[PDB]
Amino acid sequence: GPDETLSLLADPYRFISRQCQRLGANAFESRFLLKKTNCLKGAKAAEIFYDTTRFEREGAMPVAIQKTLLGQGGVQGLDGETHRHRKQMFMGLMTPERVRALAQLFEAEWRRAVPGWTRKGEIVFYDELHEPLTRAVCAWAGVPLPDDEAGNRAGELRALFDAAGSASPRHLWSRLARRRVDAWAKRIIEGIRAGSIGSGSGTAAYAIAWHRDRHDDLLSPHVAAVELVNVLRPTVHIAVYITFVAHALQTCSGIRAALVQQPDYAELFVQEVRRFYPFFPAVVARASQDFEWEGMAFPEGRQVVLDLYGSNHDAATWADPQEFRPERFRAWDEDSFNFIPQGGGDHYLGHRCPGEWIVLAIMKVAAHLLVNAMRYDVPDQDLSIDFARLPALPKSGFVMRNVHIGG
Ligand code: HEM
Repeated sequence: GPDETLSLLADPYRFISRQCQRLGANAFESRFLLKKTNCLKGAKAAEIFYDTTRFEREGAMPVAIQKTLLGQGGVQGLDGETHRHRKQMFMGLMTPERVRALAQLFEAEWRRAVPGWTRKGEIVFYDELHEPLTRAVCAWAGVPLPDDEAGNRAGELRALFDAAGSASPRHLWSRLARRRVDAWAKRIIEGIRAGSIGSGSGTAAYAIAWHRDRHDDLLSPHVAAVELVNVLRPTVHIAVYITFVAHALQTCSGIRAALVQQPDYAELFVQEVRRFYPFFPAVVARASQDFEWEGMAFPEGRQVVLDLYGSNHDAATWADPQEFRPERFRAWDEDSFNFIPQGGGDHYLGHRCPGEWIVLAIMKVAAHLLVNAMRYDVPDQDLSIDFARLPALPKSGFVMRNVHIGG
């Protein structure tokens, strides 16, 4: 077959599921770069993809994503016991108390930023979320962050994902941001180890600075920096989900009211935002041994991508995936493979996102504030999602006017 790289990049989120619908199947062979690639979709495909006797991550991730979004030497590129030991370091951060502490810090930062928004008149809501998220997570993770630096660091953390998926001086800026963010996190780690930074023992930076690997060795400072940024970066990009919360409240009738009255509704709602809206298109692995599945050949070494967006919109699983309907999660069986916006499978024994609790907690705070505390006008604007952009967003970035909170 031909190389479909251009077609994918023109439709990164929907390419796979459209070809699956066209072929009446959940898998197809294709090609991106020099690489034959099996593309998969749906709960069944997700279950094999997360079987680690048949898939590994080492070497799988395109280097372009390494030197921007992910960094080099972090948990995403690990397999086996080496992975699980490193993954444990992330999971230990995520106690209900710690998750709640970050949500509280984030609410404080949101509230502290509003006067700035009021004084502005008009704001692009999306642009405005990165700094409070940055301030919150840094303080939570034991990372010192002077007031006059916060905005710059927010910009750098943002550029790791919002500039990592573009052409022009945009990809250049993303690689530089990665270099700056890496060097910065590395000085944080070194300062903790030398005793000149007094991060608390319950904080991420502390846990990462002091982590011992399966040989009782500290992480090398660069690897520690990369793992710290694996906490800071994705937290700041909860800005994407928070923007979709405001979008849903604006475009889907009944949601605002349901959210005001019905006390149990916030949970269903945040879940449905994660299910409905695009975030990460897909995840990549490599076949670790020969096997066949559903008539498809998976030879050892075959690059394999699992469509997250398509799996979340699978009609087999959700009778009407095209609808925004929080209520659907009343019937959900908490299956770990049929609902995968932040990965599937087991958190400890695979690469499933450790940040889910944080994401949920912060999304709940957003919904609360947008609905119960913060009032704003929404002018005529293009709110349609740009599906040709990574990350996909409302084209306007969600514009707000006359924003206030103290009335
Ligand atoms: C903001 C929305 C977020 C989305 C859409 C998201 C999505 C994901 C996805 C799809 C994966 C990979 C699953 C796989 O490879 O099978 C992942 C991995 C990971 N995420 Fe999340 N994430 C989000 C926020 C977070 C947050 C808040 C953290 C906080 C620490 C986080 C930390 C990680 C880490 C460390 C990994 C690698 C885990 C491993 O390889 O075992 N991300 N993210």
